[PDB]
This record gives sequence, structure tokens and C-alpha cells, in this order.
Amino acid sequence: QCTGGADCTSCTGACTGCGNCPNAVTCTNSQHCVKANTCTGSTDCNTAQTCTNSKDCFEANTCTDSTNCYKATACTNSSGCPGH
Repeated sequence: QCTGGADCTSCTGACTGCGNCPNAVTCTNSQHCVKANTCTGSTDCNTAQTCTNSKDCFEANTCTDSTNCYKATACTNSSGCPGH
């Protein structure tokens, strides 16, 4: 269709397995959800409010299976969250 694989930087919707998006609001997985409202099993999460395996969950309230949870509330097996 447009977003499916490991390369986007083309569509302007939601990314689901690419690695590089333009102005998408969110992305499901991959590595390029920095300016997204919500990053799941991905990374770059400074604008979003949560993650599920992102290595940049700074402004995230929930982060499971991720690391570097700059100020988190719920953390189990993640890094940068309540524990360090």
C-alpha cells in the first residue's frame, strides 16, 4: 500500500514497520516515532505519552519492555524507570 516493510519517508499517515517517517502522528513499531503521539514497540518517544519497547520514552507515563524512561510511573523490566 505505502507503509509496510522497513522504509517510509513517503506517506503522511501512520507508520507500521518502517524506520523513518515524515510528519506522521504515530507509528506502530520501528524506529522513528519521536514526534508521535504514541510509540509502541519502537523507540524515539519524546512527544508521545507512553511506549512498549522504546529506547527514548522520556515523556512517557507507561513503558514496558523499554529503556530510558525519563520519569516514569509504571516499570517492571524496563530501564531508565523507577529502579535506577
